[PDB]
Amino acid sequence: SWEVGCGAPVPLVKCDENSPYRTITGDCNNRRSPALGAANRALARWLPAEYEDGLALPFGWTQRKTRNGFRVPLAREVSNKIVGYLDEEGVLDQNRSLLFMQWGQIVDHDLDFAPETELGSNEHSKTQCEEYCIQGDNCFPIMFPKNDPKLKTQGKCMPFFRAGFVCPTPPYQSLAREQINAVTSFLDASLVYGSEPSLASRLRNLSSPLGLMAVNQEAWDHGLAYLPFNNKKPSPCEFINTTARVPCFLAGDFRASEQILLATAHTLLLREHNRLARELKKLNPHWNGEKLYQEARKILGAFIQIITFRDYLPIVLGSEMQKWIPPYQGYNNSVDPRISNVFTFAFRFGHMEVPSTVSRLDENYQPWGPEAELPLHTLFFNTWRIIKDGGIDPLVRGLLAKKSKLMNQDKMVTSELRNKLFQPTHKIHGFDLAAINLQRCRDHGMPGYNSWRGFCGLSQPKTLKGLQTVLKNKILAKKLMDLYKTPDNIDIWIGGNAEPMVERGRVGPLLACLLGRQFQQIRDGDRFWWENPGVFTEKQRDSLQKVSFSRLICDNTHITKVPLHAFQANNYPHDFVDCSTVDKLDLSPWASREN
Ligand code: HEM
Ligand SMILES: *[C@@H]1O[C@H](CO)[C@@H](O[C@@H]2O[C@H](CO)[C@@H](O[C@H]3O[C@H](CO)[C@@H](O)[C@H](O)[C@@H]3O)[C@H](O)[C@H]2NC(C)=O)[C@H](O)[C@H]1NC(C)=O
Ligand SMILES: *[C@@H]1O[C@H](CO)[C@@H](O[C@@H]2O[C@H](CO)[C@@H](O[C@H]3O[C@H](CO)[C@@H](O)[C@H](O)[C@@H]3O)[C@H](O)[C@H]2NC(C)=O)[C@H](O)[C@H]1NC(C)=O
Ligand SMILES: *[C@@H]1O[C@H](CO)[C@@H](O[C@@H]2O[C@H](CO)[C@@H](O)[C@H](O)[C@H]2NC(C)=O)[C@H](O)[C@H]1NC(C)=O
Ligand SMILES: *[C@@H]1O[C@H](CO)[C@@H](O[C@@H]2O[C@H](CO)[C@@H](O)[C@H](O)[C@H]2NC(C)=O)[C@H](O)[C@H]1NC(C)=O
Ligand SMILES: [Ca+2]
Ligand SMILES: [Cl-]
Ligand SMILES: [Cl-]
Ligand SMILES: [Cl-]
Ligand SMILES: [Cl-]
Ligand SMILES: [Cl-]
Ligand SMILES: [Cl-]
Ligand SMILES: [Cl-]
Ligand SMILES: [Cl-]
Ligand SMILES: [Cl-]
Ligand SMILES: [Cl-]
Ligand SMILES: [Cl-]
Repeated sequence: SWEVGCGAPVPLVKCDENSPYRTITGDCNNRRSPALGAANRALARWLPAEYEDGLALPFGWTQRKTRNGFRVPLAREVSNKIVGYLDEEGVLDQNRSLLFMQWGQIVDHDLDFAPETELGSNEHSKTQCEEYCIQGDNCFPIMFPKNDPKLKTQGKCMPFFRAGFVCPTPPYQSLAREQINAVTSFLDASLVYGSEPSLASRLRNLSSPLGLMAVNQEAWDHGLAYLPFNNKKPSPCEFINTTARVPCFLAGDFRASEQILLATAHTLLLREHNRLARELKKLNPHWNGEKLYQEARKILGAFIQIITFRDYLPIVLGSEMQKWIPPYQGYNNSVDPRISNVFTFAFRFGHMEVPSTVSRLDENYQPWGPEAELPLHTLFFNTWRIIKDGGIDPLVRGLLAKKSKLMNQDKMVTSELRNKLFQPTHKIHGFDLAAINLQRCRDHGMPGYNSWRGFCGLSQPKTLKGLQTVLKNKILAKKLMDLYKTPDNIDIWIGGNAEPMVERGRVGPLLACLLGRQFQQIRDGDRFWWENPGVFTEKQRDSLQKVSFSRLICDNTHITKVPLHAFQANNYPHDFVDCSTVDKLDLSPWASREN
């Protein structure tokens, strides 16, 4: 019946059980089941996997074997016929700041990460793949359909490598393939501190006994810190401008430099740690480094949970928030905290919220310079624009003043991402994130669209007319049917995002259900949830419900004007107020006394 074990990629050491602090690997959160929610374990399955050979081969791998009677349409073709659009006019969200999109990518990276398989570097299969598009082993190419412009310009495919799985990393067979989640499942700010002890330690400043995080020594942002540079050459960040040779940043998560605005947010969090750390030393001079580090790390973890659950989720889920996430009632040690495989695709809805340009604003929110509005694709793994071109402040003003892209059925994913995505392994700005998502969907063996509608207790359309009704769109339904032949075959990623948004939210009914369950589970199944009695004191808690992203900005940048509600669309200068008007985090409740 049960396959209750395999376990090598699985970090391992004892629990303190009385320690008031989370471990780095997530281990020991649950006392009865210690590895529950830990990093480097398999992603949870809410539904049985669906592979072509029922074991590990993804659908579309063998070109003669169908899925429910039909061939699965090429990922790229679905991308071309349904996901793309040309006109960026009128695509912006009239009531969601650019920060709304950016916070999601943060939360996301704190929750899941399914890295690609290795099988060595000095490899020539990493070459056999992008070079000859030969499917086999972990190379699973995204072929181009006929009439694709990339055929004339890029080759016959886009290389793609399968995601890592448990038990090993190499040639495996037995049980059904299960992907790895290299990060901790709890909302614990592991994207700032790391998910491995090795990496957690390297990020720390273990010279001064101040419990500070290591900062860049080669550059400063007007007296403020930058994350240290990465050790690793060759570096993607310097590849995109060999004259500036500015390496990628080093952080608790390896995706930190994936795009300038994500690197900006990471910098804000690293700065807040140090601020909290030296601010604490000022109240408790006897406390040592470890103590300063852990007590800071704890506040920051609580901070991320509060903004997320109090300001972020209510405006994603909308009126469905209360339906899936009822008021907190206490830690439930029986709740499965782990991130499911499907969540890592459902949370990718944020990809349709990314706009095609990033702006830099000057002190009183005017265009910063002449090349102030930049195309998104010039910013992937671009760190030199931060170091050499103004610091983070100008980028932060743009997060508050500019808007997120609104999901639109006739305009899903901007071309900056759909045709010009830059991958760290490769050299070109010619990848397609939408095609990647779909090929990945299949790589993870995801059940079709209708299996998930059933799971969420929602109708399952079997016909065209039925699909029109659910999507409330005749044209979109048609295209989907033409490519998939049956709703049963629609990949969850596009199926889920193709649904119209629920009242006051930004995701449809299927997504709201998937997102909702997961968040309820990681709150309820987290022994260290900030509201769990005994984790913080009542006074420490009254002091924490006063935090805000605005304040975080005021305390860690030289910006002096900020909106009160950073997540909603704000117009300068009316909606903006002076920093000294916003509530500070009162740390006195963290002071101690001797005898
Ligand atoms: C400029 C903005 C962004 C870029 C360039 C970007 C890029 C990427 C790339 C390259 C992947 C890996 C795909 C794969 O190989 O399977 C990925 C994964 C993902 N992204 Fe994004 N992303 C962006 C924004 C966002 C946002 C705003 C959200 C949510 C609000 C989000 C959620 C996710 C999730 C859930 C994954 C899968 C992670 C895993 O392995 O567990 N992303 N992104
Ligand atoms: C732009 O987006 C905003 C959110 O979608 C929207 O306002 C939000 O509506 C909620 C409705 O519940 C309100 O939130 C709080 O309202 C009162 C305060 O007066 C509280 O006592 C309640 O507990 C509730 O949480 C706010 O009015 C607002 N939400 C937040 C967090 O501020 C705006 O109206 C939207 N603008 C337009 C033009 O649609
Ligand atoms: C690669 O990075 C280069 C620097 O990291 C960058 O060049 C820099 O940006 C512009 C050049 O276009 C110059 O900015 C302005 O500087 C002053 C004005 O304040 C004047 O000298 C000029 O008017 C100039 O426009 C920087 O001086 C320049 N720095 C260097 C060393 O060239 C490149 O644009 C980047 N190249 C690519 C392909 O990304
Ligand atoms: C570790 O922390 C120490 C203490 O702040 C840092 O040293 C200070 O850094 C700058 C010099 O670059 C100046 O403020 C002083 O010279 C130093 N002060 C003291 C008291 O030594 C050090 O830079 C940090 N190291 C890392 C890698 O982040
Ligand atoms: C703790 O959460 C678990 C789910 O992880 C809940 O378990 C339910 O237990 C009831 C009986 O009390 C059964 O009817 C169901 O089989 C369980 N439901 C689910 C969704 O698994 C339980 O309700 C919670 N326990 C407490 C005390 O709140
Ligand atoms: Ca985490
Ligand atoms: Cl799943
Ligand atoms: Cl096509
Ligand atoms: Cl700083
Ligand atoms: Cl450095
Ligand atoms: Cl990424
Ligand atoms: Cl909360
Ligand atoms: Cl370019
Ligand atoms: Cl029907
Ligand atoms: Cl709204
Ligand atoms: Cl300002
Ligand atoms: Cl807000």
